[PDB]
Amino acid sequence: AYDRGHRIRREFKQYSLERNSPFWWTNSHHDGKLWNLNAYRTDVIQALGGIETI
Amino acid sequence: SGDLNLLKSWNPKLMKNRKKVWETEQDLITEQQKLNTRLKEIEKER
Amino acid sequence: LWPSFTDEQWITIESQMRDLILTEYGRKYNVNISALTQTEIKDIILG
Amino acid sequence: SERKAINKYYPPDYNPLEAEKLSRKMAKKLKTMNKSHASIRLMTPFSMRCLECNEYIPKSRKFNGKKELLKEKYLDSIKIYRLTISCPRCANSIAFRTDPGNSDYVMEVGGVRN
Amino acid sequence: WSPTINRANVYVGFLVQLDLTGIFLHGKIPTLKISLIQIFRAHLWQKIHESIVFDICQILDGELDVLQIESVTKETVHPRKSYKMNSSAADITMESVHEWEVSKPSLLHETNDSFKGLITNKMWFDVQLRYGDYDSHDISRYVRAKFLDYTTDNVSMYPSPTGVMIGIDLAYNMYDAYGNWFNGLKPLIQNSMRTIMKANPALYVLRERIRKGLQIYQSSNYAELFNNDIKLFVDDTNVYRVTVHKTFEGNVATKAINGCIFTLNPKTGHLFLKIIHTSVWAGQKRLSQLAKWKTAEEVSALVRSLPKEEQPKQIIVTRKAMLDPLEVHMLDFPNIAIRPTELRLPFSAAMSIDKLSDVVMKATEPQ
Amino acid sequence: LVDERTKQRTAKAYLKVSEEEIKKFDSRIRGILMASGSTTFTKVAAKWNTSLIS
RNA sequence: UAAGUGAUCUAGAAAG
RNA sequence: GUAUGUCUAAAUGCUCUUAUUUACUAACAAAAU
Ligand SMILES: [Mg+2]
Repeated sequence: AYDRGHRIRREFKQYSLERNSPFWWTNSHHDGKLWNLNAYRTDVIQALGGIETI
Repeated sequence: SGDLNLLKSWNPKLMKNRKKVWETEQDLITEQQKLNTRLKEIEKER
Repeated sequence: LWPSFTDEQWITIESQMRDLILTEYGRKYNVNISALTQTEIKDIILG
Repeated sequence: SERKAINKYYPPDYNPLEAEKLSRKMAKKLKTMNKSHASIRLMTPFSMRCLECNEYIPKSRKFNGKKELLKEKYLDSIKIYRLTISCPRCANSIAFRTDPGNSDYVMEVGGVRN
Repeated sequence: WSPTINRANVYVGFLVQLDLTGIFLHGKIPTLKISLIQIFRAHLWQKIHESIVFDICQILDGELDVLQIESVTKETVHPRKSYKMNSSAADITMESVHEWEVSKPSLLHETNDSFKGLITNKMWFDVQLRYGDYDSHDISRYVRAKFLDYTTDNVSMYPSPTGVMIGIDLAYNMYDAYGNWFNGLKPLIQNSMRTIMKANPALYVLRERIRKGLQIYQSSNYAELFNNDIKLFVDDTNVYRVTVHKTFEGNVATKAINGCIFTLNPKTGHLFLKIIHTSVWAGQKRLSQLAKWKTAEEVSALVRSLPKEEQPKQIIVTRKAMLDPLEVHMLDFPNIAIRPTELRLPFSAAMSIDKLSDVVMKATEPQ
Repeated sequence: LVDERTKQRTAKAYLKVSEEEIKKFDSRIRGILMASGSTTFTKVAAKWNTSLIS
């Protein structure tokens, strides 16, 4: 709650660091996980026949 | 590249070797503990 | 496979065996003395 | 003829087991393979002074050493090695051991660490 | 992913046969080859094949008079025959006492048969290893194809025209055989094959190697032994026993003697003593290893014999390295755990007991 | 797009990733690919995923 | 009263 | 990319151990959420 002006800081990280964050736009702690991809993981296997086929 | 030794078996600072050493210690240590307790018990009995 | 002793006799036999085990061990590893009976248990079982 | 060569040519009569046996028979006689101090290339982790001529061989400097097995292992089943080196200027045999208790080395009558 | 990455349906791969193995590489694929070599180190393929052959021979010996077999001759093949995939040769030639009425070329798992087609006095078994791969991983089909090819053309170094081609896909662990059969043979053969697959030493070793390559994985406690749950101490120290003696000429004759498998129930005192005979070790090598396997097999048999009420929970083993084989053999019985121990238990002095020793001495068979 | 008063979907707004962003993505991909002659296939894959997820 | 036809890149060897 | 250079006169069979490697090479490449 005291970390204010955080997004801007994150954005400006680009100029301080060599390899930057590719998720500058969000931030887990203030926003929560804006995506979740376990479903995808589950389904890829299925798509590929099931486990046995693999 | 830089530090060569890092790609050697004999090098102890190599991680695999370290792990192995730890494992050895852990097993041996456990054995000692098992025996140590027994020894203590014996002493107490005495 | 074994001789059929009476209970006392059996006990005696067991004792003798134990003694033999101890003595042999002493002969072998030149240990000074057995500390207790519970220390000798280990010797008996595990070896 | 090319480093990634899949199959080396064998003669038309090459009983592999028999061949192996033969090799073994002619391994005790053999000069190399039946000896200690087999060569190795290594950089020096200790960064130390050659005790004879005080040549300050620094960290990571590359040498063609001799690795030999020390019979007296550490604890039980984790080997330790003598790793011979020569000083650049004077040809004094520096070496060191790899005692893995501290995850590091030990100097062996060659030079001193600093 | 070797069995997809290396595979038969390749566009342009120059199919080199890998060194001292039957593992075709359709083009130079880099790490794969190394891995394969590691797996099949120290002529492993050959060992596997030979081991299988030996097993087959043993089986034949066991069931000689049941199937009317005069003699079971293991042919002195060229060492590379295991890994000559182009040609082949009869490994186990098989003489008949009376004339066999064999079936037509057919598969190992076929319920319907007809034993009125061809007749023969002599037969052969061929063992054909193959490393499988996603496209041609079907083993049975492959074996059939081989049979069609080898048997027919000119001469495929078989003494008889009729025989069988056992085939074991090492990379898929599938097995199948195809060829000619006589009445009562086929089921037995199938059983033997199954047994081999469950536990051949060479195959086990191969499996272990594969696992390693892949990095795949699956005093104080003395009073616990004597609770209401049934257990079995198993010793293997006196299984392979030898006596050494000098002749008058000087030659030290290392004569193998009749051994035992000490299997003691500590609750009831039932010593299930299997007497191993000297005829087991005839013409063998890597002997200690073989003995362990034998012991394991015996244990398995014993377990099978015991009904579900009388079966153990913890089969305790005396030695350290009697675990794995036992485990392999006891995959049929997963409920039965196999336990190691710190105790150097004194069941190696089973031969010190007189009556037992006498019994061991006076045995003319496995008993 | 919605009018807050009446709750009507009064307008549309079509989106397209601006060319600059596309270019950036491409660059990132290139970077991932370049300086990866070694890398454990899996590491590379992970990197790609990260990029793609972003 | 009338949907659902077709377009299918590739493709490995050496040395570094 | 498994470096290199100088240096050169013209006991026999036996078996048993393994679910490993005193293994060696680094020229090749180097990042996170
Ligand atoms: Mg160059």
